[PDB]
Amino acid sequence: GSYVNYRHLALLCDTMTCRGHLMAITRHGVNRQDTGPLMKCSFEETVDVL
Amino acid sequence: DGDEMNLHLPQSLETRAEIQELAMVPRMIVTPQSNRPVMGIVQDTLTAVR
Amino acid sequence: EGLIDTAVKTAETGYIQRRLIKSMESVMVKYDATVRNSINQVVQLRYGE
Amino acid sequence: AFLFRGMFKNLLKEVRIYAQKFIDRGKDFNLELAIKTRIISDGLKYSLATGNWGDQKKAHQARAGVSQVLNRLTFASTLSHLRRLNSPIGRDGKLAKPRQLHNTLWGMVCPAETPEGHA
Amino acid sequence: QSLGEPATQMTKNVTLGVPRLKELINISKKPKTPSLTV
Amino acid sequence: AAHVIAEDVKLLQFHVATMVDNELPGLPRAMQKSGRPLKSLKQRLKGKEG
DNA sequence: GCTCCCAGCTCCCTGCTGGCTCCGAGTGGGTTCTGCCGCTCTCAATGG
RNA sequence: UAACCGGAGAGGGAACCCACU
DNA sequence: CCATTGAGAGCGGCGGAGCCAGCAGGGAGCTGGGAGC
Ligand SMILES: [Mg+2]
Repeated sequence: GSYVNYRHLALLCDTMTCRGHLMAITRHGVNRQDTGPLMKCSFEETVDVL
Repeated sequence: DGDEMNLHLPQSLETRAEIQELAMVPRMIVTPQSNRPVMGIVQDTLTAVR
Repeated sequence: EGLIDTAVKTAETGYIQRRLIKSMESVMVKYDATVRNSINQVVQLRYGE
Repeated sequence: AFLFRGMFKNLLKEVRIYAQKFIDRGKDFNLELAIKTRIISDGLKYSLATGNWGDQKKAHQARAGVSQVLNRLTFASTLSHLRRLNSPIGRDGKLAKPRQLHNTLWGMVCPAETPEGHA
Repeated sequence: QSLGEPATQMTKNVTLGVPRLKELINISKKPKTPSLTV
Repeated sequence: AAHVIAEDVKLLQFHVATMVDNELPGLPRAMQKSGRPLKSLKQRLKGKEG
């Protein structure tokens, strides 16, 4: 019964499908994105990426 | 009923002014998540106003 | 059942919200009025369409 | 009696080596000095003090909290701490069926007194 | 925050709730109840 | 002795590697002679509370 | 010796399983836990 | 034609159960 | 003054769920040696 604005669902479904494949919201989806190592070491794995 | 809240104190004029212009409590009444107030009248006062 | 589900709820949803923020924290609205991320790839052309 | 078996095997491993270093000189061996008293007296006192149900050399491999400090805060917490059971299932368990109140705990286990945390 | 804050108050068969939010977030190849609506 | 050098370096390898990674799969963890394993450099920054 | 047939060969992909990582914020208090034996060098007490 | 004193952030680590929202 | 040596003290030892890597089992189709000229 609750309601979330639409802006916030469009934005999540846009980041998930923005690079042409399905980017999961796990460590295998967002760490394979090329964001730069100091940002990936903060989510998970923390040294494997460094 | 035993809840505890923390209290941070901004330590500069430039952080004080920023909190005062961006996070003060009457500025936060309407949420952008569902575009409705987050604060309402809710106990004893709501029963007595009815 | 309600006491069991409260105690598993608390720890299972707090991890969804963390995975979401790490995946989207740097998406913001530029002065271009377009919605980009840290690599400046354009995510939405206008906020919320 | 799970402890006192391992602690009684360690001291037969001690009186063994002590009979050994002593018959091989061909001298004769004495046991008063072979009986290491600090095997029982300290293994018991150790596991009953930390709670780890094992030896001190392998204590990260043991059970834990088998032995807790009695709660003297009101008489009803003393009395309930002494009659407390424990299902050893780990935490970080997303399963429910061991946390549900089974029909079969009727009259045996109190159906109302449980901790409301993760245990 | 707007998708995680309501998520904390949620719970033939369609596995709604956080078990479903987790299948959508982690694009999972084997979901629990994969139906069609023909 | 051209044979012991092999064991010397095998143990040097064990030490220099468990300095930077104490958890190895299928390898004895370097413990202190109190009986507790070490906190390698990878553990100082591995997970939560890194 | 010529042209052309065929199994063995060569590489291709598809599929199962082992290995690795993660598992909510914060807070208070508590109690237990910094390796243990022993074999040589040194000191200055105490024997002649 | 006279009159006694002067120094200052100290400081500690590892592990476990119980409890609170 | 002379002196072997106990004692002091210090250092050398003695749970569960989900992605990628590896492998094995398995076809397309090439090329040398045979087949018929
Ligand atoms: Mg409350």
